Amino acid sequence: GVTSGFIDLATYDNLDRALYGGKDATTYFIKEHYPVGWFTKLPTM
Amino acid sequence: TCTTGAGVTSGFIDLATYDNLDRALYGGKDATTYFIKEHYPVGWFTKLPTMATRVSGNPAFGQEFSVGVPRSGDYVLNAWLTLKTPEIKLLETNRLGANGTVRWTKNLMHNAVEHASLTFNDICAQQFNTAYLDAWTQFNMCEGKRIGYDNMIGNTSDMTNPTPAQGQDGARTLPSKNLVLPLPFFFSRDCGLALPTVVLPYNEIRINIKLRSLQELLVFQNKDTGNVIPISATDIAGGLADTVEAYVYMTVGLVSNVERCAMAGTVRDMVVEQMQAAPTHIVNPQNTNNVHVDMRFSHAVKALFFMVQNVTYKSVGSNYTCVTPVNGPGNTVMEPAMSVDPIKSASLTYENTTRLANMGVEYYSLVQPWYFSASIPVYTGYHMYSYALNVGSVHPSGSTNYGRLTNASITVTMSPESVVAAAGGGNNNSGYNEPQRFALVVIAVNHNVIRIMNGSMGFPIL
Amino acid sequence: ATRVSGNPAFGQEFSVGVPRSGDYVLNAWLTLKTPEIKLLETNRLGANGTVRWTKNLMHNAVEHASLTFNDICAQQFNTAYLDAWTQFNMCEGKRIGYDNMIGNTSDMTNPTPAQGQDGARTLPSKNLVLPLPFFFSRDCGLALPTVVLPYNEIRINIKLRSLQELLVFQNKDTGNVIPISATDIAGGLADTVEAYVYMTVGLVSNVERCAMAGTVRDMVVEQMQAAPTHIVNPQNTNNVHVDMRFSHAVKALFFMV
Amino acid sequence: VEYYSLVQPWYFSASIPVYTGYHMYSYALNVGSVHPSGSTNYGRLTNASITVTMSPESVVAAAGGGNNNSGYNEPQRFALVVIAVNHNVIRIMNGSMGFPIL
Amino acid sequence: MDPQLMGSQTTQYSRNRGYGDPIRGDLPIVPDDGGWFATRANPAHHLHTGALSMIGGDASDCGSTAVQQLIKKYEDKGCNNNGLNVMSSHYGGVM
Amino acid sequence: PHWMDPQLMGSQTTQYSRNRGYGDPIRGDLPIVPDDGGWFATRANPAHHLHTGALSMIGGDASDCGSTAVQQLIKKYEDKGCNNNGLNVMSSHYGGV
Amino acid sequence: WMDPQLMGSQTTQYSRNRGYGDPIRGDLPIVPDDGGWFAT
Repeated sequence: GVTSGFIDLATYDNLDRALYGGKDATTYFIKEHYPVGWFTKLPTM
Repeated sequence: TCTTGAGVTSGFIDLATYDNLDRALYGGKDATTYFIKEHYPVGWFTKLPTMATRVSGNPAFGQEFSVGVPRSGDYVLNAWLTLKTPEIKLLETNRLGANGTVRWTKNLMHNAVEHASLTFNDICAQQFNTAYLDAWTQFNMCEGKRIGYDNMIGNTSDMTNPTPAQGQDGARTLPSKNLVLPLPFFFSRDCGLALPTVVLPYNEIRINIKLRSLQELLVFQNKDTGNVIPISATDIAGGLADTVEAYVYMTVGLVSNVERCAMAGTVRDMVVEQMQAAPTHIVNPQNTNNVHVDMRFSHAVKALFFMVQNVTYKSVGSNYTCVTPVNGPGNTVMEPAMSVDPIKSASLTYENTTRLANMGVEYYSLVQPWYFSASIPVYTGYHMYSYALNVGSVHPSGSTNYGRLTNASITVTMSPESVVAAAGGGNNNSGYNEPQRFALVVIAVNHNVIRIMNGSMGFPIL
Repeated sequence: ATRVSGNPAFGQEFSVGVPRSGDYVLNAWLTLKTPEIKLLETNRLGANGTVRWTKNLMHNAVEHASLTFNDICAQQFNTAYLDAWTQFNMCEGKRIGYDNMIGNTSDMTNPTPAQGQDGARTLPSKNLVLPLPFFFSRDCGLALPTVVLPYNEIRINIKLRSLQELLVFQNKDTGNVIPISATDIAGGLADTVEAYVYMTVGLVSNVERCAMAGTVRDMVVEQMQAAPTHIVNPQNTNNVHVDMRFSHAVKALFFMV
Repeated sequence: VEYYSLVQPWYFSASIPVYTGYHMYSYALNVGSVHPSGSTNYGRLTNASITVTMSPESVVAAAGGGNNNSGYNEPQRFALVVIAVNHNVIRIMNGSMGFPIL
Repeated sequence: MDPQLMGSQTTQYSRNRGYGDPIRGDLPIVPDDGGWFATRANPAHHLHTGALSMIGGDASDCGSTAVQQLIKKYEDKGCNNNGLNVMSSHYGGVM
Repeated sequence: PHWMDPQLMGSQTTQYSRNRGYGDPIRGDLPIVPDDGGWFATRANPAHHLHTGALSMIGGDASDCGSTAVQQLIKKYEDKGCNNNGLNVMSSHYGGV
Repeated sequence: WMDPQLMGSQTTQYSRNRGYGDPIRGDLPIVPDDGGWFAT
């Protein structure tokens, strides 16, 4: 279930605020994507 | 065309294939490119090793010795302990007679090194022992260094080979070779976390190491029935050398004068990881098939490493299997006929709220390490459960603090192999000839914050 | 996972839905318990007959494994792709664990003689776990916004293989393989199999859980394209030309005979 | 064949196979990297083909007649399989999932 | 047939509603329209409202944010002369 | 620069009594003001005698989210007026009493 | 260098879909689908 997930989510304190939290805190599960160059490769004698 | 040896036109048709789908991935004015690595300057520094001066007595087996960390440097980032093993010479007048062999214990190092602690002034900041060492080295081991670590800490197929008496075919002498054990600490985990010895002029840094008696380091096996009995001074020639020489080598660094005085007089916060062990719990599978252990932790725990350790004989160590090892053919130790982890299933409860159900042992054995670690153990045992995405990462990940959490319990179900090996009746060289006993150990790894200010350290959160 | 389509059996296909009440599903693995194999004295090969589990017990018996949304065929993997990926992108240290957890324990791949012979070893029965390689399982940064997807139906379809080709019946003298039969082994061939699908979900604080709602999001994923197999006869010709046809931006080509 | 067997996995992969076969040719710098690298879409490309020349061991093992415990005691058959790996884009909006490019 | 035609019946939830979170209701998402690969799903029988209304609700008397004032008012706070300057644990809950 | 500064430099979190464990993890303890007096009046401290529960973060129904935006969306979207091809359906309310 | 390679301009290449068209009479002129949802 998710009751245990809620229970251990509720455990928040000053150390947890120091480590996690914050408006600018980058979250996982969301990866930023940036474009790269366009190129190609091939072997050659 | 031609497509000669030095052909390049073949790539132009590949480059031409670009429409409506590769525009999202490649291209753009802000797109970075390979083959052009951006270069940025770094700091100016040097590093060199340094002996650490002893402060409390001299090293000796079964005793505790303490060494002060050498200050006056700039940063301390490696520390290791080197120790020269004694020389073992079996005697034909031993108690076991001809049917008797002597060998070094499995994982010679990580044994006789326990309660390794680091203290600031008169307060402890970190302390580790055998179980934590074994679990960490089995779960966060970079490949390619496994053979080197084995040669460093023992089990090199030479120290742990059983040797019969002098009058028998096997009369080889156990070599006396020095061994090195690195000390895992918060400043040794990463180069980013280094001890500011320049910023700590008032604190005194000390390291305490307590060894183990030589009686509980040598396996005195019976050749035929596989019985382990404690060793004696008269058993081997030359007696027992209680005193041994051991050194602690530490690596210090130096920084440029421009930055040495630039960061003086500042308040610094560091995030570190430390360990904490639950009290041992004797397990008797004969009476009950379930065992519950109460976990009472304080800070933001990151992972829980647990296993059941066979404790029938004090001489044998690092044996997390229901059956003790016995001598085999060719004067080499061999695993018995049956060798399985005593744990069958486990679960976690948060005050009558089962967070993790009765999952199989293979879950903790293989699924968790494959996803949230850097290595999978090769021996039986060493189960884990990690609240974080990556255990080895120093950067904090998902975790829970047990301070605000109610009483948490862990439940384990025994195994038929363990419950049948608990009683005796085993045949010769079967390992479980004598009744077997088991104990359960729980280890937790948590985070903490250390503050440096006014030329001193401390824990702002305790 | 709550199974709602069919039942797990060898040679049949079963579907399992991906439930909500998480926030980001990021891991899925299938667990399967192998049966107990005991060779009989009435086998056609008689004394010169050995039975052993096939190589890669897991990575076999699991083909055409598909992930779909609503009713659209989204992604698929099969045996050859699994073998190529686990042979090329395997991380050292975990190699022993994987080769022990997908079968290949040297206790199932070792031939066992008949009951009357010297080796009366029976093939052990245990459970094995195969982690399904999906685009969300590839990286922790790619996870399904399950709360943000309440109007679809995420399904995982697994099609097992029959037990006839999961067991190798070798001849001890001539080294020949013949199909297994129910009467060859004791207890028959259990068509029904014991298996489940486990998934790992993540939970997040509501203040951003429902702050991320009502937005458009873009993901980049990796799929395969398996060309139809081509029968090759080296006796007639030594060089073979095969024409391929793929659609999207191919990253690599794996092949083998 | 040793090129695809050893050289390509040495540079453009995280591991080298420990068994025979498993030949790879990758257009990308890193196969296992999730982030896109160099690649050529085959949809815009015209027809493409692969030519494979087989070893004499295969042709002499295709015919049977091998002695006991030799493997080729019976005629042997072969089949070539080709697999490619491609990128794609998935868009999530209005509680729905679908490809924006079809 | 008059008694049958009299009255109405309860709504019929689709099978997709059973996969939602029972404790906390799922997020409100506006369905999309269009004549090209667009589903006109109905939130009324496609969404789960959760249980955050029967047991949940920031009441004037009840509520964690109502117990907060009590805890802060009855907390000793400051610096003590017989301990180690006990720090005030902060509940909050802003991620 | 006294000795043993680290022990006396810092702070420690509040330690709760054994009675706090019995509280409901999901729903916080009801706010009850303690009493005082010299006749059987226990001066228990709510700070370490109360359980805040897990509802504080999940609940709130600020503007969107929670069990009010979905209520409004469902009420707006579900159709009303006759049945035609059917037998009529009534709107089920999900409010609390 | 690179002058012979970059001086020229290659001819257009058609996808395999064009190979199935009618050779005698061309396909009807129809605009393609444009959009961000299942649009070719």
